[PDB]
Amino acid sequence: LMKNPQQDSGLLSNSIDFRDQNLIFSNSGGVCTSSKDKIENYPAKGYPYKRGVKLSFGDGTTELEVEAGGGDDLYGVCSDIDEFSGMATVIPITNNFTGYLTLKKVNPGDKLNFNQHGELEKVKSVNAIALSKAHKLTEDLFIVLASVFGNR
Amino acid sequence: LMKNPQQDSGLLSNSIDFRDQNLIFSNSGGVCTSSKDKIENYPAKGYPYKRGVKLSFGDGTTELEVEAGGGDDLYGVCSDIDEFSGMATVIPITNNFTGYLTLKKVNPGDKLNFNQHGELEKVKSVNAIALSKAHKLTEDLFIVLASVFGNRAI
Amino acid sequence: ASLLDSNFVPINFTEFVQAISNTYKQRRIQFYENLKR
Amino acid sequence: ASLLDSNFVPINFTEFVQAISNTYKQRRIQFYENLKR
Amino acid sequence: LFDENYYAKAVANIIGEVKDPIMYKWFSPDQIEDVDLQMGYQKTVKWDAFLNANPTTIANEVNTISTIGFSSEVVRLNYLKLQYKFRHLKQTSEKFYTSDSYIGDINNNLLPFAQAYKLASSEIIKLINHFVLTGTVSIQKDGKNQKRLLPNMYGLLNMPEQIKEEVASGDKDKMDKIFEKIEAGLSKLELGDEFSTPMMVIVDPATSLKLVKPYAAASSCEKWEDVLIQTIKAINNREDVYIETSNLLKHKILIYPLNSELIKFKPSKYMLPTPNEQVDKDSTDVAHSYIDFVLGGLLATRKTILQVNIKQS
Amino acid sequence: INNNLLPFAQAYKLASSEIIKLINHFVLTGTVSIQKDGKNQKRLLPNMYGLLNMPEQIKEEVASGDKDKMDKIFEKIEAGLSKLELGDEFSTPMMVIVDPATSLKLVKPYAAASSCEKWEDVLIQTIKAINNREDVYIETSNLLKHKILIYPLNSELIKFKPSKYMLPTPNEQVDKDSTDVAHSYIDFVLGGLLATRKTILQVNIKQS
Amino acid sequence: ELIKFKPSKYMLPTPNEQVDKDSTDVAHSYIDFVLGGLLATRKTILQVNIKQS
Amino acid sequence: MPEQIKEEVASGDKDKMDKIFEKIEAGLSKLELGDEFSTPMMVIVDPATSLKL
Amino acid sequence: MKNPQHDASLLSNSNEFRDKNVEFFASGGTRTSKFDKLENHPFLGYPYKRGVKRVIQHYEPHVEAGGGEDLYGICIDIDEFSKTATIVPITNNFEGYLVAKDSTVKVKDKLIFNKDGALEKVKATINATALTDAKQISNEVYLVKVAVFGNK
Repeated sequence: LMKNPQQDSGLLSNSIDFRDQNLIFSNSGGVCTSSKDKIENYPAKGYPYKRGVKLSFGDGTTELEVEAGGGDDLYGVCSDIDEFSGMATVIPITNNFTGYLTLKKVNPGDKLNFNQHGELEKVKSVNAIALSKAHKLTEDLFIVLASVFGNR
Repeated sequence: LMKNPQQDSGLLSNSIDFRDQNLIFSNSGGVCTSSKDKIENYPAKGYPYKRGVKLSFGDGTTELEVEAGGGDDLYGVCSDIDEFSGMATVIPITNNFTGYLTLKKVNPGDKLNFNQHGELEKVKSVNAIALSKAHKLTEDLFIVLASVFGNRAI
Repeated sequence: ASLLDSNFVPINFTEFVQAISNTYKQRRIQFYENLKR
Repeated sequence: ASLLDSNFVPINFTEFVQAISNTYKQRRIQFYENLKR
Repeated sequence: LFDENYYAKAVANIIGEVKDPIMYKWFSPDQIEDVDLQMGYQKTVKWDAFLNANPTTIANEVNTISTIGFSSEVVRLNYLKLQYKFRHLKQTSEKFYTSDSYIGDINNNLLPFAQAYKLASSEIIKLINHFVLTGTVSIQKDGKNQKRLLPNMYGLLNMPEQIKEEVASGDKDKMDKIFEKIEAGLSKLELGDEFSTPMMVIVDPATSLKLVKPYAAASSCEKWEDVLIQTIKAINNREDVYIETSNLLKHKILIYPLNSELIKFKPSKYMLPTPNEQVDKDSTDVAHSYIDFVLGGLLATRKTILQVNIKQS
Repeated sequence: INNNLLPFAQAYKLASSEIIKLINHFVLTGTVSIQKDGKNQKRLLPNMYGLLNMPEQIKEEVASGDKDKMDKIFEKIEAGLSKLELGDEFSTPMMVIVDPATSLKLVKPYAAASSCEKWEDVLIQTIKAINNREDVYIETSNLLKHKILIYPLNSELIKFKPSKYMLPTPNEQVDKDSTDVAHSYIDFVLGGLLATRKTILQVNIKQS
Repeated sequence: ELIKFKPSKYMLPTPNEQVDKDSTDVAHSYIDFVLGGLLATRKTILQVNIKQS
Repeated sequence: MPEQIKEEVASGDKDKMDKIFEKIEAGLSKLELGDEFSTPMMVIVDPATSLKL
Repeated sequence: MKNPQHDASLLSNSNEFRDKNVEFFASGGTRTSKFDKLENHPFLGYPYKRGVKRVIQHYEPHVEAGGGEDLYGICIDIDEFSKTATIVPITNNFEGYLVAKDSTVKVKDKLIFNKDGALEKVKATINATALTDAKQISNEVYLVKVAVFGNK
C-alpha cells in the first residue's frame, strides 16, 4: 500500500537486463506523455494510487478530496502520490491517458470499465482498452497497460 | 490515395487571387489550430488520411496500429501522414478539432457521425457538426469542413 | 563548331550531329535578327 | 571541434551537436587503437 | 552557449562518463563508416550478368545464338530518427533537494539533470546494441510488442538470405550434434575471392560453457573451441578467428567475416544519443528533456553470415 | 538502370567473367550445363573429357551409410591409391582436389582421437607412400560435390593441350540498327585434355 | 515569364548513322526528331472556337 | 493547354463579327496577366476570321 | 512490375554462375536472331511477358494482354517511361520465359494463351511447346520456358 517504500539492504542488486524492467509499482506517471497534458492535485483520502478517483465531499468544514472510485462518479485517474503532503496527482477524464493501472484480481483488445474501488475490470461508460495482459506484482496486486480516452 | 498530388502538374500555378485557394487535399492540419493541442503519432495501417481512426491489434508480435474506422471504436482523427516512415498523426477524440475531413458519397449545421470506413455521414455517439457544404475533389472523393468535439451522451 | 564554318571538319558522326544542332540554333538567332515586326 | 579539447568554445547548439558527434567518433577511434584481440 | 545553457554545460561535463558501445568489438575499424543523415535512405547500384542458355555451337550457317543477360540491383538503406523523454529536477531547485551525500529526492525518484541524462543515455546505448545485434526493437524479454521499423533495416541475426542452421530440441545437449550443424553451415558459406579475412564468432554463455569440454574416449589435449578455430581457419585461409560471448544471445551462434567488402556498417553520425534543445519548464521543480538517436545502416552480402539456432523445446 | 543496359566495356567484362567460370567448370568436370542439378547438358563430341569423367581411371564409391566415417573414406582412398599405376613416372608431385565438406572433415583430429596429427597429415603420408615421398598439394573447389580427385602433376602422364583461342575472344561482327541498342559476340573453344589410363583416382561419397 | 518554350536541342530533324544496304539500287535512311517542351502559366491563353455547326 | 480561357461562338452567330468580338472581349477580361501585363501580345487567326477582320 | 531488384535489402553474391537467369527482369529471349522482327506499340495495363491483342477504338490502336483467336503477338520488353511495349509478331517464332497460369505445367506439354495472356496446358490455335517445368518467382507469378512456333 505504498508507492515507493523505503527499506535498507545489506547487498546491492545487479540489473542484469534492460527489458521488462518497468513493471514495478513505483513506476509513476504515464508510459507515453504529452507536454500539453493537464495535471491537477488534490488532497488524498485513502491510497488511490494507480486507481480511478472520484470527488468526495465532507460536511463543508474541509475542502473536497479524491478517493478511489469509479462508475458514474469517475472524475479522473490518479497517476502519482506525494506521501509527505498527502497529495494525489490526478489526470481528468477529459484528458486521455496511457499507463499501468490497478486491475481487479484480460487480454489486449478487451474493453475495460472502472469499478467501485477504482480497479479495472472486463465489461459501460469509460473508454478503457487493455494494451497488454495482467502482471502480478503482489499476491493481490495486478497491473495492466490501459488506454483511457474518455466516455462513450 | 496520397497526401500530395500523385500526378506532376502540367502547368505553373497562377498566383493572383487569394480566395478559394484552400479546398485542396494537400491541406493538412486544421483551419483553426491551438498551440495547446495534444498530438500523437502511430504506425499507419492503410491510408487513414483525413479520416477517423481506430486501434488495431494483431497477434502481439508488433505494436498496435491505427486504421480507418469509426462507430464505437473511434479513437481519433488522422490529420497528417508521413509517407516515408508510415506515420499517421492522430488527434485524440478527447481534444476538439476543426478542419476538412472526408465525407461519405449535407448543409452547415447538420449533425454528422463516423462510419466503419472513417467517413463522415449525416445522422449518435460522436459530436461532429458540418460548417460548410461538400466540396468535390475527385469523382469519388468529397471533403467537408467539420468541427468534432468529443463524444455525446446516449 | 557549326556547319556554317567551312573550316569545320568533323571527325565522327557525333561531332556532325552536334554541328547540325548548332547550325539550327544559329539559324534561329539569325532569323530573329533579320525579322522586323 | 571536439569536447576532448577544453579550449573549444561552442557558439550555439548546432556547433555543440557537431562537437558531440566528433567526440563520439574520436572515442571510437581511440577504442580501436587501444583494442588488442 | 555555456554561459547561458546549464543543461548544455552539464552534458558537456558528463558525456565522458558514458561508456563505449560494446558493438564496436563485433566489427573491425575498417567496417564502420559514418553517413551525414538523420532520417532518409541511401542507395547503391550493383550490376550483374547471367547465362540464359547453353552456348551455341558454331557450325555451318546459324544466326540464332544464345544470349547473356544483365541485371541491375539497387540496395537501399533506411535511417530512422527516434526520441525519448525524461523528467528531472530543475537546476535552481537542486539546492532544496541536496542531501548529506547525494542530490535528488529518493521518495519520488527525482534526479539532477546530469545523472538523469547519463543513466538515460546508458539505457539508450544498450537498446542500440541490442538492435545492431538482433535487428529488433523491444523492451520485453518475450520479444513481443515490437516496434514496427522501416523495410531494409536489419541486424546481424535477422539479415535475410544467409545460412541458417537449426539444432534439434533433443540434441541441444550434444555438442557434437551442434558442431555438425556448424560444420554444415560453414561448408555452405560462400566467401568467394574475399575469403582471406579474419573471422568473428559470437556465442551465448551456455555454448561458451560447452566449448571448454574436451573434444570427443575423449581427447586429452584439444577442446571443442580449438576444433572450431581450426575448422573456421580452414575456410578463412588460416587468418585470425576471434571469439566473443554475449549475454544478449540465447542459444544462438553467429559466425561472419570481418571484411569490409562483404559486410559494412554505415551508421548515421547522429546514431548515438544526443540531447535536444527543447526543455519543458513549469512553475514547479520538475522539468523534462529529450534525447535523440538514429537507427539503421547495416549492409551485407548474400550467404556470408552463418546463424545457428539451438531449439530449446 | 530501368532497362538493364550497360556500356560495351562493362558488358564485355561481365560476360567474359561468366564464360571463364563456365570454362573452368568444363575443365574440372567434363560437362557443360548452367543448372545446379547438372541436367540439360549440352551434347559434346567424343574424346572430350574432363578430370572427373575421364574413362578408364580408378573409381571408388563410398556407401551412403558411411558418408560421415572418415575412416571408411580413407579405406577407399587407400584402396584406390594401391590400384594406381604410375609406371616409371611415380616420382612426381601429386595433386588432390576436394569439396568444401570433405575439406572441413580433413581438419578433424585423426581417430580415440589422436593429438599432433590430423586426417590431412594421414592422407599426405599415404600419398607420399606411393609418389616416392614427393610433394602433395591439396585444393578446395566448390564445383566439386562429395568428390575427391587425386592425380599426378607430371606432363608425361597428364597433359592439357588447349586451343590457343580457348579463353573468350570478341567477334568482329556487331549488330547495329536505328536504335541505341547493339549486339556483340564472344567466342571460346573447349577441349584438349589427354591422360594416360589408370592414373586418376576418383572417390565419390554417396549421400542418397 | 508567363509562357516559355524549352525544346530539346535535337527537336529539329537529324539524320541517323544507320543506312540499310542491299544487293539492289534501293537503300533506306532514318531521320530522328524530338517532341515536347511547352510550358505556360494558368489563365494566360485565350482560345476562341467559332462553332460551324 | 489546360487551365486556360476558352470561349465558344454559337453556330447561328458564326457570321456575326460583333458576336465573335463579344466573346473575344469576355475572354480578354477573364485573362489574368498579373504584374507581367506590360508585354507584347500575339493573335493568331484563320483565313476566314482574317477576312472578317 | 518489371525490375523487382531495385528494392533489394542486401547485396547479391555473384560468385555462382548456375541457376542465375530464371528471373522476371530477364527481358527478351533465351536465343535471339538478328533477323527477328520487333514492333513497338502503346499499351494499357501490364502485358509484360504475356500474349497480347490489338484493341481499336480518337487514338491509334493499342495492345493489351490477351489470347485465343485474338492473339497478335508476344510482349517481351517494356519501356515504362514511354509506356511502350516491344512485341514479336505471331508470324515470327520465339523461345523464352513467359508467364504461366499455374504451376501444373510440365515439360513437353502443349500450351495455349488464355484471355489474360498466360500460358496454360491444353483443338488448339497456336503451336507452343513447354521446354521446362513451371517455376515460381512470386506467390502468384510462374514462368515457363516455351518455344512458340506459329499457329496450328
